[PDB]
Amino acid sequence: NHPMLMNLLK
Amino acid sequence: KLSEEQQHIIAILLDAHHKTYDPTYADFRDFRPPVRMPLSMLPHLADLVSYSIQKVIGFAKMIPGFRDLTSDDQIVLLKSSAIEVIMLRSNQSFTMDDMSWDCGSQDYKYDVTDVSKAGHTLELIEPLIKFQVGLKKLNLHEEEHVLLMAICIVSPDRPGVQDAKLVEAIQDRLSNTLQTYIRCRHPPPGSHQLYAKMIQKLADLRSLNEEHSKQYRSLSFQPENSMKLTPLVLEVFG
Ligand SMILES: CCC(O)(CC)CS[C@@H](C)C1=CC[C@H]2/C(=C/C=C3C[C@@H](O)C(OCCO)[C@H](O)C3)CCC[C@]12C
Repeated sequence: NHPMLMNLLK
Repeated sequence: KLSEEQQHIIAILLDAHHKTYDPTYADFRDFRPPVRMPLSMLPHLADLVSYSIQKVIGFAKMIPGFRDLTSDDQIVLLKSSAIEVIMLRSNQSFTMDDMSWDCGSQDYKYDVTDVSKAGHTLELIEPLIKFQVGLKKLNLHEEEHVLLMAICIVSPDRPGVQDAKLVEAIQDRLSNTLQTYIRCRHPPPGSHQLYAKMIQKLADLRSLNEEHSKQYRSLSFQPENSMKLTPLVLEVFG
């Protein structure tokens, strides 16, 4: 459940 | 003797670092203003850290092999290492001239009292300064600096790690790259036990991470303070 961190890792 | 691959890795990490660390600190102007008058430095440092988390993530994505990890593992390694890598990368702005992080201007030059005004106690600050001093003392080549940050991020013992076996292989490759670099590129006496001393710094970071987490929870405990942070900081630091 880490929206922002995941988005930045894409 | 440092293969073609190991030299490639170092080249990737140096460029990765150059693309995520702006020594002019020009972006600091976007942060909420620093207030040096309780917790007057929290808004400014919170933004600094949030910005820094974004940079550490960009660096990490470029670490050879990091992309082969699962999304969940990538997330786990960044959450647990973020504060550590920020503390590590900050050594570049830290100056022993007065034991402070000098970021271009007086406004953006932070010392023990500023960290104190962010909600932290000496129990973290002192060993943090101690850390900066010991790391600075190593006089690392930039090649060693970026390799150490990458090794920090790709640690298999991080809580929550899944494919621990995969994380290890990635890190070992970076370790062997560092060990060999020191041997073939770092002349004595500076190279004396350099690898071992660098690994000891990662141990120091684990300790710093642990204490930072405790004080972060005390701070983020009260909504009034947790309110002054950023959404990225709240997501990453729990
Ligand atoms: C605000 C409360 C809070 O705990 C965080 C929730 C943090 S305070 C404290 C523990 C701490 C962690 C590392 C410390 C610091 C690091 C500073 C730098 C400056 C520059 O090198 C940046 O490089 C810029 C080029 O990319 C780094 O990235 C970041 C000094 C002041 C206190 C900081 C911000």
